[PDB]
Amino acid sequence: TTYADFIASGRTGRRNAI
Amino acid sequence: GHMGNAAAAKKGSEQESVKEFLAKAKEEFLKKWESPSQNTAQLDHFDRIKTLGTGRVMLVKHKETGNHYAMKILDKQKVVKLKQIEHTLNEKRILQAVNFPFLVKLEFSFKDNSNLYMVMEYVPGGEMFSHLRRIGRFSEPHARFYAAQIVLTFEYLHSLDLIYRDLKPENLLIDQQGYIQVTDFGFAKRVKGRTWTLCGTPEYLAPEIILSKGYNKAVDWWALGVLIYEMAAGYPPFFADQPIQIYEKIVSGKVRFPSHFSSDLKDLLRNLLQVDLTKRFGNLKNGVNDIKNHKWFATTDWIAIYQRKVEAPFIPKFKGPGDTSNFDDYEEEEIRVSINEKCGKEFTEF
Ligand SMILES: O=S(=O)(c1cccc2cnccc12)N1CCCNCC1
Repeated sequence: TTYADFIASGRTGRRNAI
Repeated sequence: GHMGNAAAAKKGSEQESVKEFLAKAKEEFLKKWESPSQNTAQLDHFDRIKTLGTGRVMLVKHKETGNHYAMKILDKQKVVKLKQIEHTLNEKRILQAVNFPFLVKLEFSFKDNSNLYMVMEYVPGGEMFSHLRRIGRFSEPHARFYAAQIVLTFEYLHSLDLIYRDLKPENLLIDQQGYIQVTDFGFAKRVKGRTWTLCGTPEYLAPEIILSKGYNKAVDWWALGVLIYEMAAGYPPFFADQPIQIYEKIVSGKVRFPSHFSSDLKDLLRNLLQVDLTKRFGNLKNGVNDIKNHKWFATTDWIAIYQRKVEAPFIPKFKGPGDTSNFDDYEEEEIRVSINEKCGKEFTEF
């Protein structure tokens, strides 16, 4: 599922600016 | 037509009242923009309590009044190393000039030999990010309550020729009444036409920020689309393992929606997450009204939101003043003030 892909992406925590 | 005479007359009057309000708001802002406030306190007026986030923001307590505040501490030498001088001075200048119920209020500011200090009201409910990740996703009425406050805030900021460029749940706090507070202006810029800076967070970047072409205030309306999507789905519309892969998806613009999204919501999001700037809501002849008048916002009373007379869907638990239980914990580095003044010339205006 899309959610599982999100979990697998590793970008589920706080995101830094570039 | 969609509106009879009565509803048509009412909407037209409301939209003229917005213009009247923004004209006065801009005159007020420009007065403080031209003549800013400085050095309205000093360090030993506060006891440092706990780090709220990471420079670094700390819960402090005013010794005289006992009031609690959130004090942002910037290391002057670090800001120079990161080429952040202009960003820091501009953030303070913006925060001392704006005034809106959903924008964090700067109560004091000052500097010493090593550091710059911005002392803001304490927003005790923690980040939206925390509550979103905690309950997974917001129901559409819940998401809309927050979204309406962002729409009004961007309408206000854009009238002052300010582009925000830093929207995301990590940068939105919840206050004791359940309303939103916007805090981070390190990436905001006052600019009337186009600008070019590559800045922001990958998931939230508009296509035209990624690509070399110039861009304008409409990037904020793209970012609102991303925020509303993430609030209602629990994850953002474009993600991947690495930012480069995220950008590729953003520029393609092929967006897919969870099956529980309403048709109204999908229609709004397709018009906000629109790669074609000639078609993106918030960028057309009708401006913000295309958003505010969209069916997904039909139940939204914009005045009542502004007046904070709508009951919030979530009220943070507050176990008393100075309670930080809605924030994560961070390691506590002691604040060190040098014998010698650092980078004095660069930070004269603070
Ligand atoms: O929560 S903060 O430390 C914070 C900042 C400014 C004012 C604040 C007021 N109250 C609590 C926390 C506050 N924060 C810093 C990192 C960026 N994301 C959210 C803002």
